[PDB]
Amino acid sequence: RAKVAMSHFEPHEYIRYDLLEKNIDIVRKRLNRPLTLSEKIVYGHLDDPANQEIERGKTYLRLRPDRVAMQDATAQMAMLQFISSGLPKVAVPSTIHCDHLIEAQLGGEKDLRRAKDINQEVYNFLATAGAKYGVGFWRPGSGIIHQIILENYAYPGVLLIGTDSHTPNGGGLGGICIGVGGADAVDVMAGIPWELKCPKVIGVKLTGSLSGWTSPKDVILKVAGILTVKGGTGAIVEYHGPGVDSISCTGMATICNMGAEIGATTSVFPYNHRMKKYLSKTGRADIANLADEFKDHLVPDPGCHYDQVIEINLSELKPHINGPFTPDLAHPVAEVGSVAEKEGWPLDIRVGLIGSCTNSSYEDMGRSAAVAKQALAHGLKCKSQFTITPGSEQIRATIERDGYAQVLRDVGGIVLANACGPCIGQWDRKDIKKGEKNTIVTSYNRNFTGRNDANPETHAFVTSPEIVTALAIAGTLKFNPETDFLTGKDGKKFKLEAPDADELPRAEFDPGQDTYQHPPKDSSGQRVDVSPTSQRLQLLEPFDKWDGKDLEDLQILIKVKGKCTTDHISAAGPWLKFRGHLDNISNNLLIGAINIENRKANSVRNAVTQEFGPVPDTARYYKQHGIRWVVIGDENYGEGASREHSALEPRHLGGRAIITKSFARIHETNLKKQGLLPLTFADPADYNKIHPVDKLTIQGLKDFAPGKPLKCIIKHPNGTQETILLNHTFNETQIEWFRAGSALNRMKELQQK
Ligand code: SF4
Repeated sequence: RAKVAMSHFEPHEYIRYDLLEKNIDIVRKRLNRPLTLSEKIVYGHLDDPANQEIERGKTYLRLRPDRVAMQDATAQMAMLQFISSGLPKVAVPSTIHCDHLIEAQLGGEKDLRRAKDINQEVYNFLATAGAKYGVGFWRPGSGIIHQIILENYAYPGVLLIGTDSHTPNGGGLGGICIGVGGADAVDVMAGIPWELKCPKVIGVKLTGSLSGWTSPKDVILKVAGILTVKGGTGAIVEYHGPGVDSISCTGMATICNMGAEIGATTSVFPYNHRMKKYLSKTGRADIANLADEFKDHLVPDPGCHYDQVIEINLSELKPHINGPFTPDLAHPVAEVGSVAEKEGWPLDIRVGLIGSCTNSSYEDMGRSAAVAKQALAHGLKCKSQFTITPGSEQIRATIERDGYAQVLRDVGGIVLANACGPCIGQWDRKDIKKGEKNTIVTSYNRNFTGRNDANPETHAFVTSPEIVTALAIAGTLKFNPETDFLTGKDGKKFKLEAPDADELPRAEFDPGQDTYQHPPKDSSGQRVDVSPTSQRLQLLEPFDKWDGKDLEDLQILIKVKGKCTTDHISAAGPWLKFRGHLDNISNNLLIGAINIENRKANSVRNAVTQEFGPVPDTARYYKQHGIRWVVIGDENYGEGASREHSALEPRHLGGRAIITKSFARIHETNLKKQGLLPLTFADPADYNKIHPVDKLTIQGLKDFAPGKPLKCIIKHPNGTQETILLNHTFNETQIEWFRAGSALNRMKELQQK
């Protein structure tokens, strides 16, 4: 048909809208009903469209994704697992992005230089693994992974998977972009089918047009407060309505991005003119042109059934600000100054932070700049500390050139390197002592306890870049930009005008410096050296196969109460240093969870010694002595980041099973991949029958089966037994992973030995 290539860097890899079409057609013949946009792209990508059983919320689809993307903090373990497979070359276009390890301290060029020195060992291992398996590499300084994908790799109709939970960002350009763990991405780099449980679809209908201070971030801050952190679990969010055309392509990216915060498999928009415009301005005008010929399969079918519909009138929507320690606690900016005051949240703002993959684009930077020049016109500068992260080299080079970066500098801001930085806690914050209670306002997405500075008493509120700017100028949460009056230098009271700004540069985008490094697809005659005495990298040893027996007299390591995020299970910040060393990173296991016995973080009873101590050391002690253990958690366990370390670490320290009232998706998949047993209570009130002193026997593992529950004998210390039933979402493919000890031990048996 046409030969239009997937990117400027793979000129030989072509977009298959013909294959999409062929399979959407086979599927709609079988179903005879309207398909939504997400069903078309997803079902369009099935390995077997004539035979696949499709039932939303029930069947597991075996899919063929178009590309794989990884960032430096999760690419390490994903590549160390690819090296154990023993396969020579990745089978689909794959990329590594070096965005997570650049700590913020001094600002821009300085922080990058110091990071290239400190992280040389790791960046070197990724560059060599890259050259060898044929994975493209974006060097430190290039930008935050999702801004680089939308600028170079995302198009209408792509199915892209990535080792980072905010990969949905790509829905701003009409693809199905989905967050996964390192072992899922190894399957796809290895060329085997990827499985996804078939999603429900929540249609959200946008009406009106946004006006003034309201921006794209307010739509997803309000959707989050309406649907809550677990309302999107098992669903794709599918936007539609007349209001869509009012939103920029990067603002659509913004909204798809933070759908991660309601547990959604991903979010997506239909191909329209704002997207076409952006493809053309990022040199992919031929992809805009080919999407016009395929437009019917890149929009939803007339009258498709959504499993839930929600409607938002953009024109009625006001400025929002969410948190303190969950992103679905939504307030209007006009009332946050009084709830905080009622609730005891601190009112003076210490630091205001714009950036992250949710809000770091050319439009975000210019809208922020426009509040800042008004303050400058009255001789005012930031009363809070103000830091600014650009999303990529191209945005850094271009806002510099269009004058924005200098306006933001003149009000008192520091421009950091194009990296995550403060958002995964790679910040060297020294204005507060730890445990000092304070307020930081960000334009980020998560605001879980201790995540930006490892201080639990930091109250972080997430919002939009123009509201962060306005409030940093004011220095207080009691300030509504829309109503209130600042006082200039001159003695005159003035009020801020709502910001106006271009969505893309009028001129072309200045590209900045070279940051991409292509694989030699020639040479690749590299050796990947991992020093055997290294502290940051260590090769893997397989896990144990299942011994054919049931799990008797298991010890409860911890029974967790409340919210247990993957930032509570495996902390980030200073622990990023060890993302390539399983034994050294296993020392943060569960140190942030609250134990129900004492309401304390990292303080659990050792069953043997009866002394209370750290969770890592207690699990190593149990392991050392042959005690197999279990974790009992509450609802929506594993909320957050997709880091597979949160499942690798309990397996490394002797953990056998995890039993919760519900799981967040990616974490449940990550636990089955590593040989553990994620199990749910068939009755959630059974959580109250189990006490940390009891021993549990999981029985009937020998005739393990999809749909059939397993029985748990809660042995109470007094001799009382009790049976409860525990359900599991395993299909027979997954049961082969557990029997073998892990998906990777299974993939290695199938290589005929
Ligand atoms: S949420 Fe923060 S840490 Fe995660 S990719 Fe976005 S910017 Fe980096």
